[PDB]
Amino acid sequence: LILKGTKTVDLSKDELTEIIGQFDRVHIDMGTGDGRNIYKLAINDQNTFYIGIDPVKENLFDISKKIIKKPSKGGLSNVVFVIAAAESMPFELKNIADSISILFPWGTLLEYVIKPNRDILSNVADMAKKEAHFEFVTTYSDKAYFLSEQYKAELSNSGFRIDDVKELDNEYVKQFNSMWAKRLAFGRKRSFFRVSGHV
Ligand SMILES: Nc1ncnc2c1ncn2[C@@H]1O[C@H](CSCC[C@H](N)C(=O)O)[C@@H](O)[C@H]1O
Repeated sequence: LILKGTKTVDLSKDELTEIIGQFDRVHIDMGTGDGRNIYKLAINDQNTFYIGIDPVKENLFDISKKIIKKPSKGGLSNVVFVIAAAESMPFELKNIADSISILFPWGTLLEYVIKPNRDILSNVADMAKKEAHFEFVTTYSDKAYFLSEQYKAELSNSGFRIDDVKELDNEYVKQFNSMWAKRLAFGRKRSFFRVSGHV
């Protein structure tokens, strides 16, 4: 299931593969939210195909309608929004992504990343190519935990090899365009943590 404007339609594996062809890279943003973050990445890189995934279609209507417009009016040819959850395991997305991100997750998705939930993270890893770079950026309250051997080993069992943990600040988050990220950036001082590496 993908969005075309405000309408949900089906995109097949063959149709997807065809679109991917005009691009050298594929990036997946899981729990993409309002689509503004992915919109900004896409407008800045026309040789990557961006796939934003979120179970809430309603919050994607604005940007989904925007990417459908003609290029002169803000349309884009390198973005698709898939309506699905981290639990969903859509077969079409298996072994497709050069990179995968989970940015500022909340609700169930946050706990899956933080706990972590090994099975769910495995579903996310299954969407990545052998190469695959990953990036999880989290915050809760407003580094030692993510650097721990236990967390490292649990991610490794899910297919994620941590190469770096970095503590980031509000200023860093100000770069993102989602309304959620802006709230996080503009509010109280908060610690943000990026756990990145390869699949
Ligand atoms: N189990 C799950 N699978 C996929 N997405 C989920 C999820 N649980 C929550 N989410 C999504 O995660 C989002 C958290 S808020 C938006 C975060 C977004 N990446 C941003 O930076 O703006 C919500 O849109 C929510 O629908």
